[PDB]
Amino acid sequence: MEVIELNKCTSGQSFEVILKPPSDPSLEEIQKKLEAAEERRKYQEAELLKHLAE
Amino acid sequence: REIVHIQAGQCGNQIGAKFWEVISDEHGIDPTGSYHGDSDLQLERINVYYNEATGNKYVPRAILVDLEPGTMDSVRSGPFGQIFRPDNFVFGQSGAGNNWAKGHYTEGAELVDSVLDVVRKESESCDCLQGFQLTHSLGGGTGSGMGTLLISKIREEYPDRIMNTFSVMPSPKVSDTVVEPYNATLSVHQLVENTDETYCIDNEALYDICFRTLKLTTPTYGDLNHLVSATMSGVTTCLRFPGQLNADLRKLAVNMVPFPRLHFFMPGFAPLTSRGSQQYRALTVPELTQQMFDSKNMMAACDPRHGRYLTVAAIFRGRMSMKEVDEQMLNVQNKNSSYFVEWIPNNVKTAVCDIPPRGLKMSATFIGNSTAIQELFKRISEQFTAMFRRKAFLHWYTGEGMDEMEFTEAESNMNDLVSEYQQYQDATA
Amino acid sequence: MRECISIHVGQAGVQIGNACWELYCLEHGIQPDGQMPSDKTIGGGDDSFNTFFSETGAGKHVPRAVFVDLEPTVIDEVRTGTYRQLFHPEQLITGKEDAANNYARGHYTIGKEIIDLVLDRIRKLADQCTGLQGFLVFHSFGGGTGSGFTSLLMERLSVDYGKKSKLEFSIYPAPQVSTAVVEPYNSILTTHTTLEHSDCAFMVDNEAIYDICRRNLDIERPTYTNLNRLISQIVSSITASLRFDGALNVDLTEFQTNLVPYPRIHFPLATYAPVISAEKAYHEQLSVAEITNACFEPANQMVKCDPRHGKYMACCLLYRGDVVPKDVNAAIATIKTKRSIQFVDWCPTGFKVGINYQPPTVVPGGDLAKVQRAVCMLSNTTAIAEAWARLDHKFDLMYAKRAFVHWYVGEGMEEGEFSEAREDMAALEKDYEEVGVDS
Amino acid sequence: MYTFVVRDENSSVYAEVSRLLLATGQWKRLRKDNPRFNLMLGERNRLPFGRLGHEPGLVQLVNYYRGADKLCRKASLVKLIKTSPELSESCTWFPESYVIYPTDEREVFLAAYNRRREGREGNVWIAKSSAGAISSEASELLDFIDEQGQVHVIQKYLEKPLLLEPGHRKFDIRSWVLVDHLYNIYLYREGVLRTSSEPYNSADKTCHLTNHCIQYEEGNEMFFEEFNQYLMDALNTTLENSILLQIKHIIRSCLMCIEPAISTKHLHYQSFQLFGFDFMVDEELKVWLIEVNGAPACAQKLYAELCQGIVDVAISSVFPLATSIFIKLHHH
Ligand SMILES: CC[C@]1(O)C[C@@H]2CN(CCc3c([nH]c4ccccc34)[C@@](C(=O)OC)(c3cc4c(cc3OC)N(C)[C@H]3[C@@](O)(C(=O)OC)[C@H](OC(C)=O)[C@]5(CC)C=CCN6CC[C@]43[C@@H]65)C2)C1
Ligand SMILES: CC[C@@H](/C=C(/C)[C@@H]1C[C@@H](OC)C[C@H](O)C(C)(C)[C@@]2(O)O[C@@H](C[C@H](OC)[C@@H](O)C(=O)O1)C[C@@H](OC)[C@@H]2O)CO
Ligand SMILES: C/C(=C\c1csc(C)n1)[C@H]1C[C@H]2O[C@H]2CCC[C@@H](C)[C@H](O)[C@@H](C)C(=O)C(C)(C)[C@@H](O)CC(=O)O1
Ligand SMILES: Nc1nc2c(ncn2[C@@H]2O[C@H](COP(=O)(O)OP(=O)(O)OP(=O)(O)O)[C@@H](O)[C@H]2O)c(=O)[nH]1
Ligand SMILES: Nc1ncnc2c1ncn2[C@@H]1O[C@H](COP(=O)(O)OP(=O)(O)CP(=O)(O)O)[C@@H](O)[C@H]1O
Ligand SMILES: COc1cc2c(c(OC)c1OC)-c1ccc(OC)c(=O)cc1[C@@H](NC(C)=O)CC2
Ligand SMILES: Nc1nc2c(ncn2[C@@H]2O[C@H](COP(=O)(O)OP(=O)(O)O)[C@@H](O)[C@H]2O)c(=O)[nH]1
Ligand SMILES: [Ca+2]
Ligand SMILES: [Mg+2]
Ligand SMILES: [Mg+2]
Repeated sequence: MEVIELNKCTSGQSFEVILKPPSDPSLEEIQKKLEAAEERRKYQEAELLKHLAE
Repeated sequence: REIVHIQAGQCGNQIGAKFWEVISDEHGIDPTGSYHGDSDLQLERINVYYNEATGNKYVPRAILVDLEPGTMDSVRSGPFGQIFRPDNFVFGQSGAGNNWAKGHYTEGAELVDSVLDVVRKESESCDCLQGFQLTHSLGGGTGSGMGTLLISKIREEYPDRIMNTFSVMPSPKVSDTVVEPYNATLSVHQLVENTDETYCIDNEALYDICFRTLKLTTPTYGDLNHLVSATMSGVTTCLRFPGQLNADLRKLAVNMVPFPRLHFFMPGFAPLTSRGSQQYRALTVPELTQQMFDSKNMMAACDPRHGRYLTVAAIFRGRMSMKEVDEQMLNVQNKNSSYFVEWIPNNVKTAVCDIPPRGLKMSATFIGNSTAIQELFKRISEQFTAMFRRKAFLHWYTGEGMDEMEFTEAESNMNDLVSEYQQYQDATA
Repeated sequence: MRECISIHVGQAGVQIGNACWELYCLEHGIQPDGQMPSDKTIGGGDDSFNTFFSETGAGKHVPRAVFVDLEPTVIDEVRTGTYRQLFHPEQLITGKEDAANNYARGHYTIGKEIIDLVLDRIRKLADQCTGLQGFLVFHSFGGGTGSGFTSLLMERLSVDYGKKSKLEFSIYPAPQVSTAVVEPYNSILTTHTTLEHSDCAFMVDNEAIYDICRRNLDIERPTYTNLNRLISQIVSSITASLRFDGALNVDLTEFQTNLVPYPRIHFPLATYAPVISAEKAYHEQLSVAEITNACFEPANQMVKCDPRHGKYMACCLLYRGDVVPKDVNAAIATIKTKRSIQFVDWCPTGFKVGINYQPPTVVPGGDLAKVQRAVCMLSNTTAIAEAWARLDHKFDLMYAKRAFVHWYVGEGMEEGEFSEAREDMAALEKDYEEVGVDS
Repeated sequence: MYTFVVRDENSSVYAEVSRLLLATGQWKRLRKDNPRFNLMLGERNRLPFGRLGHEPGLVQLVNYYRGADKLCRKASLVKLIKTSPELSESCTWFPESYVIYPTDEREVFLAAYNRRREGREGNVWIAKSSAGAISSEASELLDFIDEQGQVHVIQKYLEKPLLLEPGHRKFDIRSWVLVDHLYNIYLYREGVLRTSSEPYNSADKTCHLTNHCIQYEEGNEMFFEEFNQYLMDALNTTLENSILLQIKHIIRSCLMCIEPAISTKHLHYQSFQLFGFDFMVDEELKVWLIEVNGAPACAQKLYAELCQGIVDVAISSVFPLATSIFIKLHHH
């Protein structure tokens, strides 16, 4: 049981007690995924409005 | 937020009127549209169903449709009849003769655009319209044939709003007209493809409740309809009153409908107790809960014990401890867990609302999505094919321009729907 | 001067956010109108509380916060509450239609239309910063907005603010704490796509918070207000390092430095003690040894799991109040012997200790009694994988039937996203299993 | 009433217990993946402990202690006895043993081999592992552990066992222990002796291994009543004095040792478990622990009573329904 890295400040203190030694995408990418989802939605809406026109 | 309401035909206008009558009383609205309420809880969500007119007058966001004037006068001359917007009456003179083809393709064709104009005018007056609700029967001509024509047209103009119907199925116990299985089967076909949520209100079940449970020897539509308005008020509580639920129609659909075609709900209401020595007893939450789940309390004539619940929503109203309600609801599931599918965890939900219905200290409203509803569609299917086997009474419909094929593919769709319910009744994890 | 920006997303995030900022104000002496008389530097200053509050020339202290919800009901509360005067309208952002408990709707359909406005309001706040160190993001797992939109925001924040730290406070779903049946879907979806974009995530299981309230606070049916004020104590003690003069965890990057050895395994468990009921008049004062001990009893953890059957990779003890070092070492000496604390062989068996002499504040009229000393323990243990296994099982049950799947497909998500997220969770479970097994 | 589910089909003991439960008319079995269960008779391996105690409104109890495998795995038991201070590496009732990998103790074993072979002492050792259902040369045992890709324990072979007469035969003792959700340690009054029909020859793998698998008395099993009379007539002693005091003491020390690790007090679910302890008795009437079994079978005659006892103190204790064959080993 050893104590190290003792820091003392105005509002408290800190320290470490050791016990045993040891043994991204782009803006384009995101907007393509979003626009792709908008595509599938619009395609579904067209399949519905087409079936309703029949 | 805002919901636009449509009632079509005799039955639809009958129960639609009682609905506005009942919720108007709950929200403290008098028959002239003036607010005379105490709590402000009654105005928190009043805009969901009412438009605010000049002078602190609330007017129902309701559209009244019929192919004959008779019921128009009836509603207009009744309690709360003056509350409705006079522009929102759209009626004809021919009538539909209990003929689905007249409502859907011939006579209704002329009136339909007038209705869409009023529908359009109300939708544009909405801050953020969430969707539509329709009351109609399936056994007649106008509500069945023209009601479904309205659904189809409305879906084409508002393809992403929620479409919700209170649909009354026909029963030989209540009605005389031989062609009702024809009208209902054509209607069910339209409902499976163009609504998001449908409450199955079965006249066969309503009759058994009034005759067996309530001991009403001479049941009238007024008796049946007072059960429907009570249930309609109950299932819409969480739209019209705030509290603990941040829920609208879309959220309800998302959590109630696990497969697109399986959107037909089994409703129930408690309490139900015959006159009159038991009408004075105090109801306990344990009793409300047992009654709610009892098969003989269901409002679709189908034995829930024959199948499984995919999803359940239950709503309690009145003064009561939520702890009691929690424990009781969990008791029902833990003690009868085989009636709830295990591949949808925690699939029964509860909401409690403080304001109780008029006349009752407490009440419960049941919304079940159960595989046993197939019994309802089987019953109608048997009546249909018995007749259709011999093309009996077909000339009433082919004389309006319909083909036999249209009947064949309606019965076909309903038989598949039956099959689909059966396949999740035996589906396991 | 290094600032931190808090983002609160969805009902849960906004309501938990409302509880936290109230607590901060009580802890720093900021009144409901934005004034703090103890602040002698009017219009500016380089104090510790300034990492969470900016100052206006009029002497008002504004939270460095943003509130987003896709429907206005919940944010309107903040707009009319006790602390309405403390926020700027530009910090409150509401849509008109919510995600309907639907991840795909929050991420793809509604999210697309509102993401740029949120980023623009965040940008406004970053502009008022001289050393912005990163973001704290509050949100539920189960909500459509909390799962779906938060994910889009995290992806975006990496782009515009790369290299800045992002910390998460996440509400894990519990049927107890009102859950929709599709929250398991939303949870796996949002974890999978956020995993790479947050450096450290503090998970709060609504089931754990619920039981502490019923058991320790004697509350029959805990409300969100009860849950949210208890969660606020935990958040406050976790962030108290950033808002007060100290040495432990003074920068967001220290949280991963001190708590996250492996990047994917960045979900530390939080335990807190003592939770005493304010109705209790006695008020027996526990020792540092007693409260340190309580940190190793399962009933005080933020997630229900059993650390005795896992391994630690990091352990931090954060004390508030009347606590001297001599007591802490003595408590750790004992805790070691009478407890099963197995560390991974690659990490050292040890404890980082912080002490803030200022004791825990309580909301006047809340449910917690004022205490002289309290601990919050943060430990990165493999036992937390139990919560992932529970969640993955519920997912599998529904997904095997494709239940509810059409609601997400109809919003433009492809069914493949489901199994891609599920495979990631399978990998996350393999990760935990490998780090803490020996056979 | 109450609900339970069965997840280990092969269990001869819990196959029986679930029949008693149904016989009360107050229990119902509900499939396997249904989670609204009161009791789970779980599987041997990979029991999803993390899924228990999370269903709202359900007191859940499971027939296994998470963590008790440390006591029921040959390799981990030897490591537990040596590392735990309450047992000590000098623990006088466990045969000297070392864990040998085909953390390893192969260097320490050979040190204790020459220390004995030089000392001119009996150096017969047995080697085994946890993947199977004896020699005097280390050069022959270590090459065996290598021909088997499993971790093995090399344990001192008890060269001078107590023999039964007539027959000059060897045997071991099986004790059944029950631990409930409160961590009461219950010893089943009835034990069994696994006898070897073949006379013991200390210079053939049948007269040495006594378990029923490898094989006077029916089923090569003797019961405590008979064995008691034999000790009285042959050695002028009783079973309780010369054998049962040690058995009771060993059982306490092992279970008391791991209790802080596996105890479900203050946990969101409850546990119990039936254990089998295997003992040896040497010429001087000293009892040696052989192994602890986490999923034991029962003597065919004793399936009732013991199974009925499990429902009485372990299950019905937490789920009460509308003499004592156990000995409460007082501890703590
Ligand atoms: C709720 C609306 C309702 O009032 C419900 C029933 C029918 N009608 C109107 C009123 C009515 C009823 N009976 C009438 C006789 C003549 C004229 C009018 C009526 C009503 C009743 O007795 O209480 C008011 C009723 C009707 C029936 C009725 C019950 C009933 O009230 C109990 N039955 C369920 C059917 C019926 O077909 C049946 O299946 O047997 C029970 C029944 O048959 C017999 C032998 O009773 C009967 C009775 C006239 C026979 C032929 C036609 N079908 C249609 C439905 C059924 C009837 C009630 C609509
Ligand atoms: C809940 C699943 C699915 C079916 C089941 C299993 C439900 C369970 C519980 O529902 C309330 C019944 C409950 O536990 C009781 C037995 C106490 C009780 O209320 O049963 C009803 C009789 C009811 O008849 C219809 C019964 O058959 C029934 O519906 O059982 C009156 C009376 O009978 C003795 C008793 O007071 C219905 O959703
Ligand atoms: C059962 C009822 C109340 C109740 C049960 S226990 C108690 C103290 N009160 C309510 C049920 C209400 O949902 C409404 C439907 C009821 C239909 C009745 C109007 C019915 O037509 C009529 C014959 C009745 O049953 C009474 C008039 C006696 C009615 O007051 C009792 C009833 O069913 O209402
Ligand atoms: N602790 C806590 N959990 C909450 C709170 N509000 C909601 N939750 C939980 O969060 C989940 C629901 O997510 P919400 O935050 O309500 O949803 P949302 O982000 O608004 O999403 P949508 O409304 O679907 O667009 C459930 O598990 C709730 O129990 C809150 O104030 N505190
Ligand atoms: N240290 C030892 N000294 C002498 N004989 C021993 C021994 N360990 C085991 N034996 C003998 O080998 C037999 C098997 O004991 P072991 O502990 O290997 O059981 P096992 O797991 O292989 C089968 P079971 O689980 O049925 O007991 C004992 O019954 C005994 O006859
Ligand atoms: C506006 O009215 C309702 C709206 C909803 C629900 C509901 O039943 C309680 C309502 O009627 C009372 C609802 C229903 C069922 C659920 O699962 C089947 C669910 O998870 C969830 C819910 C609701 N959410 C919760 C936490 O109950 C959201 C949708
Ligand atoms: N519950 C109920 N059913 C009704 C009512 N009026 C008619 N029905 C049923 O509705 C069907 C006939 O449809 P109806 O509404 O009369 O015809 P429409 O005017 O052409 O729509 C039959 O099954 C009737 O029993 C009513 O007030 N209540
Ligand atoms: Ca200042
Ligand atoms: Mg009519
Ligand atoms: Mg929301």
